Amino acid sequence: IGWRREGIKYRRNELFLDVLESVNLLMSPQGQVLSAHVSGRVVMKSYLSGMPECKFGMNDKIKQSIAIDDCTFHQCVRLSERSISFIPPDGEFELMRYRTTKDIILPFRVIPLVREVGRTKLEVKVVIKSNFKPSLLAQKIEVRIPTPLNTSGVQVICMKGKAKYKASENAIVWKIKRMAGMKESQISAEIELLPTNDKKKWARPPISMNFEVPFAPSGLKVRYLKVFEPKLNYSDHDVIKWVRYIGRSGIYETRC
Amino acid sequence: HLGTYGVFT
Repeated sequence: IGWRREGIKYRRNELFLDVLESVNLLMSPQGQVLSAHVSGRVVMKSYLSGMPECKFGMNDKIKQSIAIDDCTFHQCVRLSERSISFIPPDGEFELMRYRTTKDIILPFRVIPLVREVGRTKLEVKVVIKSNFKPSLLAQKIEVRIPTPLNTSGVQVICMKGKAKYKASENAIVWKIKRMAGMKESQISAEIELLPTNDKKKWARPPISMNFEVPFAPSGLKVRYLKVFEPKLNYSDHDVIKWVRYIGRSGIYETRC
Repeated sequence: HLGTYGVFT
């Protein structure tokens, strides 16, 4: 086996899995999801004794059960429910890579509201809502609200987080360190406008977010990682096993 | 913390 040498021993047989997903979304002003998908990989870190034969199972019949549009594996994987089998390399490696479009969890919903006030002001309210177990925290949230090019200034109020108006980037940026499942937050801004060429209207680009969440928005869950080394005297239960999910936004736009 | 490991199994 050219990916794993032959005499590895560890007193503490222990492995680590990372399910890394990036969630993507294009949503219309009327709440319809125009397009959405998730890309993910599973990375494993293993410090197991021998040349063990592991079995990776997750929620894929296709409660909990998810549908994978496609995916590729690491050579060590023996192709042929029917689950994934391999003798992994030692250390850290990319077990599989996958894609997904159905029954995806959109961790965040964004609700924009905008009010034209004569020719001087825009009034904008934006609400974000977290869609997930309240026991879970999202971290590193940013909402990004574009302003027209004739903005002379911006005032905003927001009871959670901080938001700076950023002229170079032509956007209001709201940042929240942590926020829990099933909650709501909002921001209000008033945008003061220079005069402009009446004729060319403003093309409102989407409001966009960045966030990181501790679960796989594809819904994928790890169920088991069975280890078997037949020559040596450690069994599956001897193995300490950890798993952790890091879901993050890719592109996540909402049109107003 | 996001990025924290959970035991399973």
